[PDB]
Formats: sequence, C-alpha cells, structure tokens
Amino acid sequence: SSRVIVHVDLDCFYAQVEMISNPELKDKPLGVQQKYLVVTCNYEARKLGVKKLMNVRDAKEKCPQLVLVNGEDLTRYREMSYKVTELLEEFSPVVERLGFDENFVDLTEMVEKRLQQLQSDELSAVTVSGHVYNNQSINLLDVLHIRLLVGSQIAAEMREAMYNQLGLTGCAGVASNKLLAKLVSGVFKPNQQTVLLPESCQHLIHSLNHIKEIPGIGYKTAKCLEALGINSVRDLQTFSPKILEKELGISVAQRIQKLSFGEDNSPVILSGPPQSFSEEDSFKKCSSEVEAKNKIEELLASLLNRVCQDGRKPHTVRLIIRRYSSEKHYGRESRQCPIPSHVIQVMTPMVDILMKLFRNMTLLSVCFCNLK
Amino acid sequence: SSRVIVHVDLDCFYAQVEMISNPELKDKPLGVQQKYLVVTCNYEARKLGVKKLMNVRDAKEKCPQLVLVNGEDLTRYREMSYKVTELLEEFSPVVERLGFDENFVDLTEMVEKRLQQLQSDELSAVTVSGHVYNNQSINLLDVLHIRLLVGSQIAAEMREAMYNQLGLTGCAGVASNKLLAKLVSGVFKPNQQTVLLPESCQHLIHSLNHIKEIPGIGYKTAKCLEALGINSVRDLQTFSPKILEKELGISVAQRIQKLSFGEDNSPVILSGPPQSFSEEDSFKKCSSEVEAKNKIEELLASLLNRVCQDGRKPHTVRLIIRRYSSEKHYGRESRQCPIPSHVIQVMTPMVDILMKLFRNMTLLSVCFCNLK
DNA sequence: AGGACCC
DNA sequence: TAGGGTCCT
DNA sequence: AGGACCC
DNA sequence: TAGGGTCCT
Ligand SMILES: Nc1ccn([C@H]2C[C@H](O)[C@@H](COP(=O)(O)OP(=O)(O)OP(=O)(O)O)O2)c(=O)n1
Ligand SMILES: Nc1ccn([C@H]2C[C@H](O)[C@@H](COP(=O)(O)OP(=O)(O)OP(=O)(O)O)O2)c(=O)n1
Ligand SMILES: [Mg+2]
Ligand SMILES: [Mg+2]
Ligand SMILES: [Mg+2]
Ligand SMILES: [Mg+2]
Repeated sequence: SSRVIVHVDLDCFYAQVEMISNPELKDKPLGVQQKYLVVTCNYEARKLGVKKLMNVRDAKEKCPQLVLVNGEDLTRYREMSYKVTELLEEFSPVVERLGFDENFVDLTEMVEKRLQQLQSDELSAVTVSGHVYNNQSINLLDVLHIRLLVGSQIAAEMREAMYNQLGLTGCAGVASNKLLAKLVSGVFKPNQQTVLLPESCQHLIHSLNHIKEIPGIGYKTAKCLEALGINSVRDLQTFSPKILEKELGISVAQRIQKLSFGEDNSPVILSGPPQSFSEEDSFKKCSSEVEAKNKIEELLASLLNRVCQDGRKPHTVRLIIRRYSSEKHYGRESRQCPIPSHVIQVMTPMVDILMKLFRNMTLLSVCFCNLK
Repeated sequence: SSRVIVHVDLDCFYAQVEMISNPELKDKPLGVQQKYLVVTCNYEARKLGVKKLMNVRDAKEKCPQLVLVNGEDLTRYREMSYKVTELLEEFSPVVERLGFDENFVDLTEMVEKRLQQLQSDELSAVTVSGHVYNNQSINLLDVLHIRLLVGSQIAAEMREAMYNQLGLTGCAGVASNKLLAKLVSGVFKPNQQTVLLPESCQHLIHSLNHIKEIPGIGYKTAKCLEALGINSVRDLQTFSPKILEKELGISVAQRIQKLSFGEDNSPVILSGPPQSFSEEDSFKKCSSEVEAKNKIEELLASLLNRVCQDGRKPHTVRLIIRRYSSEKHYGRESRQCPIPSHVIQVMTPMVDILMKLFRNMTLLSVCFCNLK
C-alpha cells in the first residue's frame, strides 16, 4: 500500500547545460533562445524579471544586458537528460521520465530495505535531509514520517551524485505519490529539496491558486472547469461528482477530482528507451510547398544518425505540417506509413517515402516510431 | 531466407462442432444459423446448393430438407478453436491464428531439423503426403522440393493429430510464404492437403478470377482497383507502380502489387492470448435507447466470466452501437473509457460505466481490451 | 489521424 | 511562441 | 474514435 | 446478413 516517491527536477536545464559548456556564461544572466522564444534562463536572469518562455523582445526590454545562446538543436540536452535518468536507475531500476529534465523514482523498496538494516535504536536518530514542507514537526514514532525521512536521505544522495558525476544541480521532492512529490519539489526552488509529511497534504494542495496548476489538468479541461464556476482547488473538491461525470467523461472526471484531493494512485512506470525519435523545423511563412523538400532531407539526415545509434529500428515513419492565416490555436496534420522491410536494413529511399507522404497532404517535421 | 509455411483450415468449422455435439446431425444436411444468416453448412448441405452465408430463406428454398441449429453463442467454437491452436503450438511454438479456424505455422526450423536427421541416402526416399498443386513433378535433387515435401509430412501429422486428439477434420496447404500456403490450402477442399512447389506459383496466382480473391485486398481496395481498369491478377501485376503508388498510398500499393506476384514476406506472428474479448447482440429495430440497457447487463455477465478465466485483466472497456434508416454500408459508433483501478480487483459498477458510455452516445456490444 | 497532456 | 515526448480515442 | 481487413 | 477478431491512422 504506502509509497515513498521522489520527483527530481533540474535547475534551468538547458541553461545549465550551456553554462557547463562555456564557463564564461556563468554569473551572467543567460537565456536560451529558440526562434523568438527564450525558452529558459538561468537564475541570474530570473532576478532581472526574465521568465520562462518570454519572447526575446519582452525579455531584452526587461533585461537588455541578457546573453542569448541558441538552443534549437537539442542533441546535447537530450544526451545529458539520459545520463541523468541512467544515474537515477542505478539507485532503483524503475524510473519514469517526464520531459528532458524530470524523473520519478519509486523509492518504496529501497527505504524499507534501509529500515530493516537499522537496529531498534538508531531509528530514533533518523533525521531529515533538506526542508520539511510547511515547517511541519516530525514524529519519530510515526512509521510514515520515518520512511519519508529515509526517502529524503535517498534524495539527497541522488542529488549529490548528479552533482559529483554529471556536474548538474536540481531540486527533489519526496512524498507518498507522484502528484504530491511533483508539487512539493518546486516549493524551494533553486537547488534544494523538500519532503511532504501526510498532515500537510491539504495545505500543499490548497496552496495552489488555480486548478491549472494541478498536473493532469491542462489548457482545455481548465477552460471547461471554468465555464462551470470551478476556479479553486476547493471548488473542484466540493463540486458534484455526477454533473462533472457527465460533462468531461467518467475517466477525466473521477481522476481530476481525486487529484484535487491530493490522491493519485498512478504507478511510477519504467520509461526505458524512447518510443519515438523526431525532429522539427519552424519557419513561419517559408514552406512554398515543394521548394521546401530540401528541409525534409535535413530532418532525415539527423534522424537516421540517431535512430541508428540506439540499436532498434523503427517500422513506421510520419510527416507533420502546419499552414497559415489567423490563430488556428491547434492545427497540425500528419501522414503515416510503414517503412518497407528492404529499406529497414539508405537516405535516398527515406526522402521519397516522405515526399509522397508530403503529397497526400508555416512548419515541418519527421517522426520515426514503432521501434522494435 | 527460404521458408516452409503451413496453413491449416478446418472443414465447415461451426457445423463440425455441432455434428460432434449431436451425432444425429451427421449425414444430414446441416446449417448453423445466426439470426437470418446460415453462416456455414456441412458438406452434405453444400451438395444441395446451400452456400456459406446465405439467408435462411434462400437456403431452405435451395434445400427445404435442411436442419438448422443456432450458433449465436460462440463459446464452444471458441473453445475448440484454442484447443486447435494449442495442439499446433506443440509441433512448433510460433502459431498465428486467423479467425476461429485458421492457423499458420512456420515449419522452417522443424523441416531443417528433420533433414539433418536423415543420412545421405533415405533422402532419395522422401515422398510427399497429399496432393501436389498442379500435378507438378517433383525433383528430388531440388533442395526446395525436398523441404516442401518434408513440410507436407509435418502437415499430415498435424492433421492426423487434430483428428485423433480433437475429433476434427481440416485442410492444410504447404508453401514458401503465408499468402501461397493459404491460397493452396483450398485447392482440394474437403479434408485433404496440397503442397505448392515454386514452379507452379504463377499458375496458382493466375488461377484466381478476381483480385478480391487475394488475401489482403478487401471490399474497398477492390472497388478502387476497378475504378482504374484493374480486374485480373495480371492487370494488377502489370499496372503502373507510380499511379497506384499515388492513389492507394505507398504502403497499400507496393504491398498488394507484391501479393499479385505471389510474393509475401510477412512473418508468421505468435498470436498467443487474445487482445480483446467482446460479445454482441443484434436486434434490428429493438433498441428504443435505454429500455435496452437490460441488454447491456447480459453482455456483461458473460464477458466478466470469460475475462476472468484467462488470468489477465482488462484495463479498458468499450461500448458499440448502430442505428437505422437506409443501407449506411458502414456505421458503428463507440465510446471508450479506462476501467477504474478499484473495480479491476463487481457487475454492478461495470453496468454503470457502460450506461454513461451509452449516454455520451439496430444493435449493441461490449468489448474488454487493453489486457495485462 | 488527431486529441490531450507534459516539459 | 520552440522543439521535443507520452498515451488515449 | 474510426477505418480497413480477416474468418 | 452474424458474431467474432487483428492492427493501422
Ligand atoms: N514548454 C516547454 C517547457 C520546457 N522546455 C525545456 C527548456 C527547459 O530548460 C526544460 C525543462 O523544463 P522545466 O519547466 O523544468 O524548466 P527549467 O528546468 O528550465 O526551469 P526550472 O529551474 O524552473 O525547473 O525543458 C521547453 O523547451 N518547452
Ligand atoms: N464471415 C464469416 C466467415 C466465417 N464465419 C465463421 C463460420 C465458420 O464455420 C468459421 C470458419 O470460416 P471459414 O471460411 O473457414 O468457413 P468454414 O470452415 O465454415 O468452411 P470451409 O469448410 O469452406 O473452410 O467462421 C463467420 O461467422 N462469418
Ligand atoms: Mg520541471
Ligand atoms: Mg527544471
Ligand atoms: Mg477458412
Ligand atoms: Mg474452414
């Protein structure tokens, strides 16, 4: 039944990687730019009002002294992101990734094995490592407190190792499920860790200011919950299970309502190798509709290099697009087809499929999937 | 590279099972009825003009002395169909099912292991078991002939065992890929077997009278191939790879054209346990739209009994429908939702999901999928 | 194919 | 206003 | 969700 | 004109 889960969430991930590559960017406010977006910035920059995902413009008139490096090519972020995951897999094999810089790890077996190693005595010497959310008092006779503390120690070891082995700093959150571990990992933001004891669960959940902040409720469900009067986490908690049930479906409803309480049973799943490999190119206005094929070969050349290296081969290929007038707020199109078996065991053939796949049809991408 | 594949295809499967249950139906022309459809009939009935999938009416004015048993409930056909597959898995583990009464088995490893058991002498005594398609002469110095013959013998053993162990008769086809093995299994129809030597491949493929007859080309691609002038297997063979490529997609095109030649690389896949469990009920006009919920509980009661017995549990549930005016030639609708985790470890809850799933929405069905 | 959600 | 990624319907 | 194909 | 089933987009 009761779990100890850690969420590890690195500091300003892309910026960190670029500050390690070029030390002269440390102590300078640094943004990482992709097109006209400053996708992230180091903490010197955020002191100056730069926020995650500003446009460049907004960001250099909040802070004109900002250095920008291009981060369009994710290769090095991707590589560091797998080094991180593989280090954490060493502590416990079941690591779930979320984007390039978050991992969840179910520490439940590891905590219990450390607890049985202690003799009935040093158990009163168990302390916490890091902060305790809401400054809550620990009760060393509460078996759950104890386990969560041991879980804070495992966390501190994982962060130390990330630092010593890969040069990376990060936050960690320790709690009894993934939702709470992830909410509590951000309470002390820069390169620290927090542990949630069960008595403070409602305080954390109610510290949120809109239901969008609950992992699991996105841009669309939020706009829905509103249209009904449901604005705070408490409105969602107290709202009618029925009317909700019959509006968002039985699945989305009964789940998001659980979450509004801090309750989340989802297991930490082994992410292992990726299920897809894609790259992309943005260029607003530039795809005449054929001129831009030389674009399709570029995407291919990288992708083949990557897909290769893994071992596994993809058995499906896909092509994706969008097109331009006023804000069509969601609108990409794709054509999918198997990859013929003779080609699986090079470029030149891969480029055709992708053109014809372009004919059954701002910006362009290729995706390899269905790996084996 | 070169394979020996067998396709096993049982005689009038449902009728066989009902003639074994009630011996008094043997030697009588027997049809198995589902609603107004005689889905299949034993060979005494087909002498009298009864064909597979006639309406009852048509079928009893071609042969008014026809006995009919109801076959709406597939339980016993399903059970016999897994006994068959599991027997064939005993000869070689990789057995692919197709519907309830066809299996493919890749005999390639088994043939080669029997060949290395023979000393360089009794290899000239290898004979065939069953017919040889097109009455083709065997060449005992042709390693491919030899292997195919040994493959005919394995086939005869599998059919004998099916008979001795389960009481069932069937045809088998032996050839170098699945397409050809399946085409050649029907040449000698009632309870016999045929083997295809490579020199006669084109004769078999050209013996077909319309491209619909090629496994792989269905009701829709056929209507397409027509709209273009492609009517015979030879028209498909000689038609332009390009114009085809750019009309049915690169995938459907390059594959169906291979097939038109007798070429088919698809591997025999291990079907193992099912990926879904459903039942259905037809009743044309009867679903007022709620009255008919008592229908939804009936489907559930069986399904739960089955899903159970396997071991594995389903994590998804689905509900399916159609509705009625003139011939909407395809038109079923479904609502899917996860099954909550507390319910996975009974009826009563399963009935609700399925109603609400009915509200987001002739005939009705429930499907359990996503087993684990 | 496309939707919805995440970083 | 990027460039990726996951699983569900 | 629905399409297409198979028995 | 049944009652099932598989995998792809
Ligand atoms: N919409 C998004 C979200 C994030 N990222 C990228 C840039 C980030 O460096 C990285 C990790 O996302 P985080 O929300 O973790 O942001 P940071 O690690 O950069 O900031 P923090 O220190 O607040 O955790 O993924 C992105 O490209 N697009
Ligand atoms: N459209 C279909 C096709 C078949 N079946 C069922 C009834 C059959 O008994 C069984 C196997 O299908 P076959 O084409 O193999 O038909 P038979 O085994 O009945 O006839 P045969 O002796 O020609 O192989 O599946 C069905 O219900 N609906
Ligand atoms: Mg993060
Ligand atoms: Mg981060
Ligand atoms: Mg058959
Ligand atoms: Mg049959």
